Amino acid sequence: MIVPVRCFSCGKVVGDKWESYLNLLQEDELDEGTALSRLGLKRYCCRRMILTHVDLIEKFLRYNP
Amino acid sequence: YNVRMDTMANILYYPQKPLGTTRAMEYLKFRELPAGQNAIVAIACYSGYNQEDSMIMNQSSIDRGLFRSLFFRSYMDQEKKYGMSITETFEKPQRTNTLRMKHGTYDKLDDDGLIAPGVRVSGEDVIIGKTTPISSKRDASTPLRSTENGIVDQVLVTTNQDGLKFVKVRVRTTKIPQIGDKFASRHGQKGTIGITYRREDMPFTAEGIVPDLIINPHAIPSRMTVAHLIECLLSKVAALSGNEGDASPFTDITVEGISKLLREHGYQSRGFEVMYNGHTGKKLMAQIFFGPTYYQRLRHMVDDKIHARARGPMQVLTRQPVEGRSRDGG
Amino acid sequence: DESAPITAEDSWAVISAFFREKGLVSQQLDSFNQFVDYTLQDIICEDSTLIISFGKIYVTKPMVNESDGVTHALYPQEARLRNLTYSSGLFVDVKKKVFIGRLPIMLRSKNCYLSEATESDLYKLKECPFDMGGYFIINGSEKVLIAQERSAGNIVQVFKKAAPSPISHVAEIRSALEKGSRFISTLQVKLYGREGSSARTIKATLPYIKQDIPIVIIFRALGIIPDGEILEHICYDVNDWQMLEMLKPCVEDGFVIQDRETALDFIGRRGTALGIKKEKRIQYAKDILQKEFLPHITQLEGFESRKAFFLGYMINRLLLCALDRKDQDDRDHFGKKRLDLAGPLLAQLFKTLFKKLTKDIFRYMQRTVELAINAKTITSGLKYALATGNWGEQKKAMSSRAGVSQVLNRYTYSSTLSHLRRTNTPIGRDGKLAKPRQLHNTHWGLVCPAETPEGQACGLVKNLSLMSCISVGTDPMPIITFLSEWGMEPLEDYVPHQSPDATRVFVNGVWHGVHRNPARLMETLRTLRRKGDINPEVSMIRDIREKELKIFTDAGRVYRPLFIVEDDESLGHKELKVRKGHIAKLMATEYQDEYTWSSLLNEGLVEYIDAEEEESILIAMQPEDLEPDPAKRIRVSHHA
Amino acid sequence: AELAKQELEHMRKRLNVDMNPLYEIILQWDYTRNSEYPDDEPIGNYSDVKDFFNSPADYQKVMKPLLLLESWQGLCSSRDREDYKPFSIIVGNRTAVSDFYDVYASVAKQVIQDCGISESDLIVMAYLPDFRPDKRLSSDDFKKAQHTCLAKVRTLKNTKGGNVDVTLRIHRNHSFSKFLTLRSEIYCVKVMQMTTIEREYSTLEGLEYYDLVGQILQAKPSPPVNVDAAEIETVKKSYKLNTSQAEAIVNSVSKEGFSLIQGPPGTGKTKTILGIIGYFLSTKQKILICAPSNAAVDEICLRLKSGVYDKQGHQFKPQLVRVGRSDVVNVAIKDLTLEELVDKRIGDEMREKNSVNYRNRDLDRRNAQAHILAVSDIICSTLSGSAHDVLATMGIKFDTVIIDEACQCTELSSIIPLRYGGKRCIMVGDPNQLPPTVLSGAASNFKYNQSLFVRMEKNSSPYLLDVQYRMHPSISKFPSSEFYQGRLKDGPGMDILNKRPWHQLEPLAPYKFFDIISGRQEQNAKTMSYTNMEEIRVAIELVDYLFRKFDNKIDFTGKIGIISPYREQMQKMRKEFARYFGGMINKSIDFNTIDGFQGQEKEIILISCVRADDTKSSVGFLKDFRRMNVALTRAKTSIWVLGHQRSLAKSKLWRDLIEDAKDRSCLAYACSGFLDPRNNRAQSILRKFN
Amino acid sequence: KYICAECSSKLSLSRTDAVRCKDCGHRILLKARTKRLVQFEAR
Amino acid sequence: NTTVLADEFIAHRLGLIPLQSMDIEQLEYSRDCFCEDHCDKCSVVLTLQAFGESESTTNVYSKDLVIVSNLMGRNIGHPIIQDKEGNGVLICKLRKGQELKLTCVAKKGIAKEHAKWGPAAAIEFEYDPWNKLKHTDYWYEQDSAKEWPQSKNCEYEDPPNEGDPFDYKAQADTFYMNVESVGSIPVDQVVVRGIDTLQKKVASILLALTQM
RNA sequence: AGUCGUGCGUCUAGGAGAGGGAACCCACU
Ligand SMILES: [Zn+2]
Ligand SMILES: [Zn+2]
Ligand SMILES: [Zn+2]
Repeated sequence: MIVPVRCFSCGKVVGDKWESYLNLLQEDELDEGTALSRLGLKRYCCRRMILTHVDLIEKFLRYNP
Repeated sequence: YNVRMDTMANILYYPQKPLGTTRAMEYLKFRELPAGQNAIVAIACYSGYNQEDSMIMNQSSIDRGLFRSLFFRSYMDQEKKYGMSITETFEKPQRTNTLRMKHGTYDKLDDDGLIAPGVRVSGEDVIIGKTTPISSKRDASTPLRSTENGIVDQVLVTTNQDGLKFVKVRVRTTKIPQIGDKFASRHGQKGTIGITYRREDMPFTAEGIVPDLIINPHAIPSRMTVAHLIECLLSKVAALSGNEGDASPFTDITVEGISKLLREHGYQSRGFEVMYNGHTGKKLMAQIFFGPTYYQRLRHMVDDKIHARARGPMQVLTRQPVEGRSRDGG
Repeated sequence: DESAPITAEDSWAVISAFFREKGLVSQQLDSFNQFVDYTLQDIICEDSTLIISFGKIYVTKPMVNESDGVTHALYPQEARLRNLTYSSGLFVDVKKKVFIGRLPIMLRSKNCYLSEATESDLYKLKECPFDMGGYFIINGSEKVLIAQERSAGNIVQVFKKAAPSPISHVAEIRSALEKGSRFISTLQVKLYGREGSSARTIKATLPYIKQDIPIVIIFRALGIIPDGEILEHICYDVNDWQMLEMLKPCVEDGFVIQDRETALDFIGRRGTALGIKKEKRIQYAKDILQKEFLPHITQLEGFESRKAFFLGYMINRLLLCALDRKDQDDRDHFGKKRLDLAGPLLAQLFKTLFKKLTKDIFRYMQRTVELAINAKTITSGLKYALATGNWGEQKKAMSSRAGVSQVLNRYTYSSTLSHLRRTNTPIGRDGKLAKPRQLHNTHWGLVCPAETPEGQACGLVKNLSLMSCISVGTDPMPIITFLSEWGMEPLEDYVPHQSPDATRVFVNGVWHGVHRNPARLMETLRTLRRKGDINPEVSMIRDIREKELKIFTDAGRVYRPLFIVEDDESLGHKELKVRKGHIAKLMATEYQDEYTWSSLLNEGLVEYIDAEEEESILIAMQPEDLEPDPAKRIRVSHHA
Repeated sequence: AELAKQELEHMRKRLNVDMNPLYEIILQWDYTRNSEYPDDEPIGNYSDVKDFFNSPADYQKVMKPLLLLESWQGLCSSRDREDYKPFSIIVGNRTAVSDFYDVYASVAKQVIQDCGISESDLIVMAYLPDFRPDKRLSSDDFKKAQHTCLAKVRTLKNTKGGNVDVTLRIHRNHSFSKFLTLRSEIYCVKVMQMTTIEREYSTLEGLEYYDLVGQILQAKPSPPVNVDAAEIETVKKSYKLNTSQAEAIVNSVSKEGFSLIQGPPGTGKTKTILGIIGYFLSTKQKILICAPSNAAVDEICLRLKSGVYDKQGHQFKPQLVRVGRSDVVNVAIKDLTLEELVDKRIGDEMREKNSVNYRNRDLDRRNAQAHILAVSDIICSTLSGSAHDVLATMGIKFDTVIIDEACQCTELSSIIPLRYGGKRCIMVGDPNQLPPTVLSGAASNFKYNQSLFVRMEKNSSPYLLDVQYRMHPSISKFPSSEFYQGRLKDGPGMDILNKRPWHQLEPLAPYKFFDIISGRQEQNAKTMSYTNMEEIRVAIELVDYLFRKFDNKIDFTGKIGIISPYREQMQKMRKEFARYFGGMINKSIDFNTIDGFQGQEKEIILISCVRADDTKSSVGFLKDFRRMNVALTRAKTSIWVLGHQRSLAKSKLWRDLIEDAKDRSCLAYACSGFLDPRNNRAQSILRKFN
Repeated sequence: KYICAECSSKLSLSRTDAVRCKDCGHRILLKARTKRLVQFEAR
Repeated sequence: NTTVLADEFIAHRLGLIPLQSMDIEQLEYSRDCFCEDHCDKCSVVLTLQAFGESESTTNVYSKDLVIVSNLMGRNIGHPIIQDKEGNGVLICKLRKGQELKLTCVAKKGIAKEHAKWGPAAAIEFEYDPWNKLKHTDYWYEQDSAKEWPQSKNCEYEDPPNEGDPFDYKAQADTFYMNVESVGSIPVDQVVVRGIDTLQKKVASILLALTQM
């Protein structure tokens, strides 16, 4: 549903930058790797945590309830 | 799934798309509805609990949101009429004129006879309170599963095709990975967790990365599963570069190209990474194959696969133990 | 640029178009749509006459008739929540409209609300857009009908027999009507006597005749009295004396019969039912020979020579197999197998229930010596059929072959997709015969080599590949008319002795006639099919070695799309019809959402190929590999 | 049917426009900011009001910045000119609404009652730890406060102990929320009411669903439709109107859509409205009359109370509903107000019974008001009041919408009443009159002050009312020659006015221009308003002379009105008149600004000009021709113009007026003690200036 | 005591009463969450 | 709670939300102090309130949490905000009619009981960049040096010389440690508190030995 | 360049438990 609060591997907080990640991908039209590096994700654990996430919360909210 | 009252539904807490996805997955829309998560796998025999294809999963990751699942079970009840002018009633039994009473606690039932969402139910607690008049009445409640428990998620009441009152109660439970739970990669490897280690005990790489999973190397040779290592390498390359990797069967790319890209990303070409013992910090004598890989939590879980009997109910026909753990069999 | 070669990567774009045009559940939805559109009307018309008459059948949108309430539109979500049956009522006009029952409606069909619903509409209805439908909501439970594999009919299959058994080779054909009143007619002709038995006799088991009769008597009854004519029909090339030598005992034993009446009497001798052979039994035997013997080829007495020619062809194939010049037929080949989807199964269930209702109303009318249609008879029957999976004419039946309908699995989206596209084999899960369980080479491109259950069901339950579709069926009459008008000589005028070279044209297993210029006819048929005049699902196969042309239009045939390669090119090297311009148009259409897979089919860029046709074509691995750092996998050289 | 469903959906959307974007935009502003614009964005974003709008999106994009600028200017004006009573509140739990924070605070009932805080009031909050409890908190501290945050009142719930729970909505991203800790004292002061701004924004957003959206965007009135002259003559005879007025009314009613009627003052504008209403009623069809100010609505209601004649000549009095508060509306209109009509129509067990009785009374009042509105035929109100929540809840379509003083109201205000499915619109206004009220000069620079009626007049010429009766022909001469470019004809009473006297005497004439030879004006820094003593002395002398001439022969009760461009000058004149004449000035003489005096007519009008110093070539408000036309047209018999000769002569329009007066011999040199022969200094100055 | 699937409006119906929504013809009639205090832990 | 999510799911998400813990030492464990339940002396109480509107989804962040208990002038329990926008950690999304209303009680604890208390995300620890101690046998196919890139810390130590023999007396030393903090505690305070905890554990062991 | 129209609302505190066979299908070691 929502981006995980902390990285599973190390525990770094990654939920703050999900909106920033989307803005960089859309507003700045930057590639995935460049946006992730700008956000400040060095270890590939957080990189795959952010990149591999899927926003199912929006799809669930598409329904009336 | 919130509105779907399926008999048994399993929802992954944090679905993740694989780092290496075949080009046919988008047509199948697997990326939109992934079934699994990308976990950092180390192919090593660290503590000896991953033998026989078993695996070691990080306890810190488990409690931090790794492979957590939601299990929804729906119970349906009807007031089917046995004889005209006689029908069942959904009401809380009061012990008056009732001869069939079970161990299920009826306090959770409200005046209407149905537990509202947010009510703790376990064991044989009655979920639906139904009584059939007899000619004063006999209890016909639907007790909760003995081996399953959780918080009731939703309750709905409607009318059947013939107009009889019908009730459907969906109960939701949170299941966390345990040692007995079964997981599997995308290459036919099935493993049961042997031990859960915190992030401190598990070995860490030169960059401080602690794997979420540890798999014994002996699973690779006998099974001839060379594709798992290539998938792990491709996932590492994709994560380092940030671009999703193409893992289609007959892709032009080869292992050498992936290794060259990984080397360009400042890592060992073949994916081996120096790791340190978490118990003492000593560097491991042999380097450890390391990297992300996609895994799936199979429905087979020990919680629902554990049974024990001690002078339980016996079949009337043969006076022998009944069959089925759910029915307290032997 | 526009006509420049095409790379392997660009092909993926085309694949995308396919999934946009058809999707992962295209086969079931198309089968159900064609069923509800045409097969229901055909079944109604077949039994419309009664001693009363049914003009047309209409299907409304799904609705629920709640007791002490007003009927209202019913949606799949409401049906699942309330455990209601997602079915639409059927209205049939009766003359000297009546509600005959409720037909279950498959999701994403042409008679469901979600069909004409956008993503916002689907969300407003609490329906997941990712859901592909393709199932039936019965009592709330989601049931999917698994494709049933059967041996293709109207085809002669020749199989050897074990040495202990006196029979040597048996050629069997499962004749059945392709339009209506379907009934299984398994006609088997057996060659008695093993090698060196000195008794090379052939006997055909005529339906309802327990005692096998020599083929000579059958030919005499048909009308071919002269022995030379029988031999010419059996053997086309008089040069081959081996066939005549092998058939000599057959004619020697059949020489006793010389008159049609005697042959009919002899055929009628067996299976006596208190009748007089000379009195109203010759007509009975003639009617049996007209209908029971090879019903598929025709059902009229105007031209009975087609049956004789087909029997001669069957005997020729049997003799070729016995002489070892022709390889024994294999059952595992998909060219001889048909996968019946929900379409044919629902058609059979309907036919049966409608026949039962017709009998019931006839009895009611008989009782009313001086309306009242029991609609439940059909609705309840269909509900039971889709509930327990027992596919039988009645509940009491114990041989209903359960397992046809299975609860749809929704553990994960991939599981649901696999289940919706699953196939089942009627062969019992028991036994230890590995041959049927093994996947034949014909499964390439039609059945997933890897996806299959492990255990008893292994090798029986099959899952179709991504780019695999099941033919929904089409009327062959236009093809027959085109062949007749184009120059196909009638089978009646066939003169094999004066026509040494001629290609037999088979349509749905019917030997309509022969053609002298097979190459031109085949090229014209391919051009018409590529242009779009003829439905692409039809499969046309030309075999030069046997000099035989086969055309198949029956449903249940598995086919896949492939690019067409033609030598016409400025460079001169073999190249595909699809070029960069078509890919650019497809990409532009995708970005806009004009030019879709339908346009590709119409232009002839992509052609559907079935299992049978693959035996007469060469397929390249990649668009540009076979046409023109030791890390890359070794690639087979382009010898061809 | 499908069309009915679409119409219902459009009406619901128009009547249920979300205000969240407006709150988000407004709350981001800084109260302490002192600038011509709410933000520092480039000036290029603002664009002038285009005559033609390609699509509703472009119209909304052009209008929204202007509305925001007007709101910011109004906020600044409320902050500076007005100082509301500050109060203090205790912070509570915060609810994270979509892009907003709702804070629940407990306040004393007496404090909010004294302050006057309602559910639709905007406030500014601040934290002042060093604020002394005894210090007199004022808006100056809020302006100079380091931290301030705008908030919107959402709900006011009263509870035992005299405790009012207030839900304040603030911007989520605003940093001031870090100071909103539990049990924290926050000093809040009201700024202004957002009801009008919210209604304007809702109308702007919903303009897409308006039936007349295309006409508004194009601003092209529907083509005139020919009508038979016999019908026009019959209507004129039946209603006793003028030929031109009858023709204009018939043409406007015949055509469906926007109708333009240009009624100069004194041309029976109220009479024209009455005739239009009577003609429409003669031909249920609810009619909604909307006026910019409550005074116009009260006047229309008073005129309607007398009844309107039909074609048959049978006078009738349709039920009239006034949508307005009793305090703001005129006393005579109290009976016609909805509340009074509803009251006339109507005519812990104890706690539960009392609560049930109160709920029953509320339900009965709601039913009574709904029934009155449904049965009512004429609904008179203001442009802002036309969007009252009761009318929106009723959802009753108004086929005919009449707009008064179309040139005195903004486009958004004029379009507000159209939300109720307005198919026929009749706008009446004179462009030469005062322009629509605007708080920002920058907004005026972007043509924001320009109203829709102005564009409609530019696209097509309205039906100007040529005939005037109250206005003296000499008075209307110059405005007709210049302001109206002709097309004005004096009525039969050119010189048969009832107020014959004080005209024969040479000193007093229907039109005069008494300039001042010398005059010095002092400007006050606090008010920035010029004040001159020569003008006041001349006016006092003239009034005293007029009273002496006719002290007892004729009573000047409500017949003399002195108007000056500047508020400070008018206040000084009132103070001097009270000091000298005494209490008689309360009724005999009326003192008010020219803009405020609009809508009032008196026999004698004294237009006093404050601009006297010639050091600065700037003219000011006197340059505008509309203000001069308004000032001149409010007189009936006598006009006394006071002002320095050179300063007025600097302006082109005033120079032309002076030249015309000289041609008509209406120029007479005046100074202190002009009518005082004892003061030889005045006579000597007059002789020297000759 | 009960809410509508579509209208999402309280009904508070009693025994021996129709289970159909008063506002609309839909009769899913979902029930609101229990008023009893509920506590959860992140473990 | 009426959001599409589940109560357990949102509770788990909230648990992982970092909270200010600079004055954690002043705070006492709930299991230690004699209190009925979550007294202000051993717990921090926050309230989360939110709901959607007409057509704008309501995003719940860490900053939405409002402290309700009395901290007695202690800068503890404040949600940690580090993103440039300042919104914080996204918690959930509410649609029109979806009301979220809950209370959160935070207790003092260690990461051993649950990873949510982890003050450091990744703690990189390295030593002996050049293979001087022979602790690791680099896996090589053509050349060990070429296959394995030199570590960043290698520049801080003299490269080995093939001329000299292996130093069997050498021991691990010069450990390069990089500590990253989630945000609850600064890295300097993180290391200081780790040292303090280790010293306290050793002192407790000594006290137990003396007592026994 | 010195002034201005527009909006809001009126009643609220009393002890204890015991039970479904057959058939079909999916799936695990
Ligand atoms: Zn990480
Ligand atoms: Zn409802
Ligand atoms: Zn405590």
